[PDB]
Amino acid sequence: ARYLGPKLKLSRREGTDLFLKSGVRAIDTKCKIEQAPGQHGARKPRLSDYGVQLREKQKVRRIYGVLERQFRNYYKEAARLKGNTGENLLALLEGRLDNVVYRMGFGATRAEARQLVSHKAIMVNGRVVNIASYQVSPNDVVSIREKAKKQSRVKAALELAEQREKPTWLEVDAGKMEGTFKRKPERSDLSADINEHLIVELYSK
Amino acid sequence: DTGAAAEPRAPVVTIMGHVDHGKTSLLDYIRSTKVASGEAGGITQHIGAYHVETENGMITFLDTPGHAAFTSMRARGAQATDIVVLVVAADDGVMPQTIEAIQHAKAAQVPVVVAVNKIDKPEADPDRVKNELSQYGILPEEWGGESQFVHVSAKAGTGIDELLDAILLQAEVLELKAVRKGMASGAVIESFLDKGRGPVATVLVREGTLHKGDIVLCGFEYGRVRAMRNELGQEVLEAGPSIPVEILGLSGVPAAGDEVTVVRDEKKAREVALYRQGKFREVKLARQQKSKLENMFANMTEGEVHEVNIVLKADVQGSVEAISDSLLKLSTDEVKVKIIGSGVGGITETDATLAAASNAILVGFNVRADASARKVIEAESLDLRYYSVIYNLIDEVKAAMSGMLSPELKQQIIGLAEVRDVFKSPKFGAIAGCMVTEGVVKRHNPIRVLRDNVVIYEGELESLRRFKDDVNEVRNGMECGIGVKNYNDVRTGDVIEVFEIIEIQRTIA
Amino acid sequence: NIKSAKKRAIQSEKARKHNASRRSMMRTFIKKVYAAIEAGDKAAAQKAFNEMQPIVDRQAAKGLIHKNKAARHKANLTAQINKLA
Amino acid sequence: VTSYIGGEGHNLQEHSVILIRGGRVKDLPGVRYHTVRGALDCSGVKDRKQARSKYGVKRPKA
RNA sequence: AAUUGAAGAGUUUGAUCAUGGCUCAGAUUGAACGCUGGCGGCAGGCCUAACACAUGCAAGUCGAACGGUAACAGGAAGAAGCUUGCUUCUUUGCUGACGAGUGGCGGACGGGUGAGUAAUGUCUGGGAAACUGCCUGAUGGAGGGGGAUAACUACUGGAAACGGUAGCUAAUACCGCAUAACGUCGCAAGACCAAAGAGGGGGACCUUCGGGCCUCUUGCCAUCGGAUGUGCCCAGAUGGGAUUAGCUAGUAGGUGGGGUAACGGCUCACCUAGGCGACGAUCCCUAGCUGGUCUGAGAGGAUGACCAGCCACACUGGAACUGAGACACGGUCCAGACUCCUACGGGAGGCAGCAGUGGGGAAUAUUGCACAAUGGGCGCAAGCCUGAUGCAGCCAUGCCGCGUGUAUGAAGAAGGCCUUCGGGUUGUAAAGUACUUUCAGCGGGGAGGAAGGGAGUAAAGUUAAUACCUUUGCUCAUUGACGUUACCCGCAGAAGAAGCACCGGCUAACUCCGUGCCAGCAGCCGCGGUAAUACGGAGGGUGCAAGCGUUAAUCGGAAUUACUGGGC
Ligand SMILES: Nc1nc2c(ncn2[C@@H]2O[C@H](COP(=O)(O)OP(=O)(O)NP(=O)(O)O)[C@@H](O)[C@H]2O)c(=O)[nH]1
Repeated sequence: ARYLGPKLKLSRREGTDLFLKSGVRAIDTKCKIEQAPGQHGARKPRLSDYGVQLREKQKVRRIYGVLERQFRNYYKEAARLKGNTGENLLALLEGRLDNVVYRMGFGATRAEARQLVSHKAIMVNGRVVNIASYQVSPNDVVSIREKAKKQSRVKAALELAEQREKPTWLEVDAGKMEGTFKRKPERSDLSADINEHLIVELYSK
Repeated sequence: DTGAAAEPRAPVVTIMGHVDHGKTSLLDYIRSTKVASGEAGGITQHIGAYHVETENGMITFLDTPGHAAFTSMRARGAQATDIVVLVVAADDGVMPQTIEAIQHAKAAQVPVVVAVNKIDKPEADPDRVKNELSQYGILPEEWGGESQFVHVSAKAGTGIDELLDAILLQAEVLELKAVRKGMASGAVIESFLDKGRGPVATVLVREGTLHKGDIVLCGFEYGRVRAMRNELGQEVLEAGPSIPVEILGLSGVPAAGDEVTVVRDEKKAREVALYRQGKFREVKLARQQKSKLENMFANMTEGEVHEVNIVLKADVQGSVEAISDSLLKLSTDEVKVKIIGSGVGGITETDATLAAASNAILVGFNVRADASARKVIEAESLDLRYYSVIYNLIDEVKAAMSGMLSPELKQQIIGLAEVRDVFKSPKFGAIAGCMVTEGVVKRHNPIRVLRDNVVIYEGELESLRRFKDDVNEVRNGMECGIGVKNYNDVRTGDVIEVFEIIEIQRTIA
Repeated sequence: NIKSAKKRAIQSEKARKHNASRRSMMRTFIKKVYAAIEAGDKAAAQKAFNEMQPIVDRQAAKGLIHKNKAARHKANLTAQINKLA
Repeated sequence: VTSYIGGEGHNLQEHSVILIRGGRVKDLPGVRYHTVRGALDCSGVKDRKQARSKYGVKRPKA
């Protein structure tokens, strides 16, 4: 239940930086981003009204690395949950364990964050968690265990994690190599360029 | 198959010959059974293995009937057995079926011991058998060819003591190799289909080991064994490399014979079994494309296109492959016969449907009609015939074929007449006055109109009329009259030849 | 199939043969009651009524007549004998 | 009932009972069905590479 | 805080707008087929032949009802081969137990099936005219006798199944007598009806020295209640067809008699001529119904697998018995069809129980393990039995989680494909370099499902009694089918693991080559007759993932049956 192919093709086909190539370097410079999506990608960017609805869903799925069947449950869960359906969609995705591991700066990329979580090196409230789709709630503390601590994979991630946005909704800490989820992320703190109204539309028909 | 453990085993023995050397009698007397002539046909048309307990040690017996039809059974029975026995009669001597059994002994490199069947009849002498079979390298006696002859009554029940001893010794002189525990493997004697029990097979196990939980794989068929049956015994817990045990619980009826190997897990053996099906299916479509394309033309070059179809389902798997080969022997260029949908047993809906599409006879070596089968057969017009023996079957199929033929070999003239002084008629356009010089002219019999030895016109008479009488028959040297449709020009001097048409009929051979 | 309650079959046969004799006698005492009701005998009807009274109540206590079937005989047959009497 | 044979060429004729998937495509008047390829006795399409699921073509060893 | 949610597109024409059908995007399934395929968890798994079946098992259990030794386990006694410590082989029910037999209770539960049944059905809401084992509450009896019988012996009919005749024997089997209201039958007076012992132990007056008796537990009998089940009645709702409009003699009602546990044409005799029906009787066709399931914004529509309630059915047809309850799945008989055994006279058998087979069909399973647990049956209990159940096996059938790497990496390599031959694209992809070892494989450790029950003790209860027994503590042994369990730790190395449809528009995703109304595609409108983004292959791409398609099925779209919500 993972992609495994080229991460930049997913970035190229969208025409937006997914932060999958980040790791050590950043801001692309060398790219070939957009411009030839396929072999005949140099053809004009004119596209259907239906296609841009699907194109938004693919952006959100290719960022977080989620499959359509697993992602079908998050719309179904976000719709039944109260308030705005679009705001609940990204809120449930933002509460994934792989992503919370990525936001605190343990993994240098989102796939690498799912990679480390799979190996049972991440522990919520003391207890270990294998599943990357583990839903993180308020007052949950998540940290790397004693085995495989202070490795160059996790150490280099936390070094360059300070250069990013540094999210307010969770404490970076990184002193004892741990983290804490303070509260549920706001609408202003995420989204912006990725729209929720476009992805929420696609499921209605 | 590890540890290299070597344990002695009971020798498996097969017996061959010309039909009638009382080959069966030898077994039944030892078995103290006498099932002979208790079954339809009076002879053994099936194969079975029976183990008996007699001093010294243990021994089992296997038997296959010798006939032109069973090419495969005698071939497989030879290679499976460690020792082969050839029955021979002083009255019968050597016969072309017996020499056929000679080849199976040498080609399978199996040592052979033989027995003289009749010491009872005064016209029977051993010296005749020894000398006449001397010419063949097989069966030397005291010439330094290590082969030993036995003289038994087979009716008298006379020893035997010698034959038994030779068999034990012949198995004793050669090293007996087997193992009590290990990976089980072996060959299949005969397979058939049962209604309650399900698909079953009679299996000789080379390495002797078994268990209800062990997974067994026979050919392209796989499955877990539900139960085990040995001869009369309904249930056996364990089975050794010596004694044969009927296997049960396999997915479907396997091949008439093949190598069987048990496996640890069934899941690992599923892909292997399906793999063998793919190859057997690929060659099936391969042989299908060749035979159709072989003619290299859209039809047959001649008139043999008329053929007969048959549908066969036999209870036993061993027969359908074996007798079909003999069923293809009776095939001829004129009438071609082919088998369609050979079954493992009984009868079924799709089988009766198979005979419904193309007209065919539905026959079985041994079968009973299912409740759903009777409804279809009774409704549409069909034929259900079951035959206890293969000989009564091989004769009637030929009979079906012989009848199919429609030959008329006679075109002899009925009468010859010359026409003179043509008359005009409104209906036929002409009436040619005639005078019959020879024979009798008839109405519906065809005629050949010829002038100057070449045939100007041909046809069949429509109206034969003399005067206003319009008689259907006119003799020779009696004034006669004739007219026919589609004949424009009547000229004097020509002669009309009328001839009757008869069919000789045909026979197959 | 040789199975479990073939012992109960011969017991139910013995119980049938037992109860069939006791139900038959019970009714033949009731048969003598209407012999006097069909006739004009008041004394013989009450005589046969007091003969059936012990036996019929004894069947309900045994548990074969089933309580009210026994009581219904005496209920109706009390009403029958005193129409003319 | 009449049935359409998909793919280029076939070995089907006379005997050998075949599977029928169904579904209607309109071209030869009266056809309401389609035959299954690579099922029971029916051969799949030879030398085909794209669309192997349709027409019973197996994956070649690469 | 809780049924808070409504999409359209394509196609009539030269073109347009209505009207209007067809078609597609969605979800769903007890699925199948085609191709492919790593693991785990949970659930699902003969939808057709209510077609028929091999074999084992699916209900037995009480010696604390009773006569008993048929088994082997001891103990005891005796006789022997002898080693001086033992085996060996006949006796003895002394005993732990228990074949068969009599008796008690359960075989009416559990499990299966969807053939019938369009209403002796079901769902919903009421009613009165009933019974109801085991289990509980209340007030009293459990006195005294008799005649039989299976088992087992003596014979005999049989091939087998299964008997016959004559003896003998116990009981919680059976039948009289006595006992008799609060019960039954009556206005009343009255009449009338019941039973059974067994086991624990024990001081005292005591035995024909069995045990009375006292006491404990258990069971029987009778009546009045409770609970539970079940019977029965009424109303409404619960399919299609008017190309079925008339249908009914026990039919509708009464009286009397009989009948049922109980009201009743329930069943008879007689009397009267009614009864049902356009608000669809009757007939015909199809069907178990419901909680729900699926779809839908809702209203509705379709549907009745699994789970649970009710009903019917148990090879077909019909009937009765036993019993509290059955008009009886593995019970009885009779008839029909079918199969097996046979000495040919005669018997035995019913997988729509769990597995499994023939056969049907596109297609759906292991002839498994355990009573460890849960709920039943019996018993005082141990404990026995339990294909119910709990588990495992099998299949991707469905649903859900996870893996098949991660980071770095331009030479934007090689090769493929295209190219106006400048280059682009596959492509950070690969290789290379640096990291990690989940799930698998291998080696270790190790929860929970497990409370009881058993054997000794301590005290308080019962009691004439510190017997006994019940309850409550304590301590000592234990009882896991699943189970190489779940889970945790270590070892080795990117090692063992990605395919399928599709890319003309609808509809996300394009060029070349080959073929040339040929071969084929296609859901709809349509492509191909020599520049095919529509076929076939290739490169590239998109969707989706141990799944992906096709097909079939129902709803949605369909405001195209429109009550909500349309026209004439
Ligand atoms: N005189 C005599 N006749 C014998 C003797 N042994 C057998 N037979 C005859 O052989 C006959 C039995 O033959 P059988 O064994 O059935 O032959 P078979 O083995 O079936 N032949 P095949 O193998 O070809 O099928 C009997 O009828 C008997 O008369 C014997 O010793 N003496």
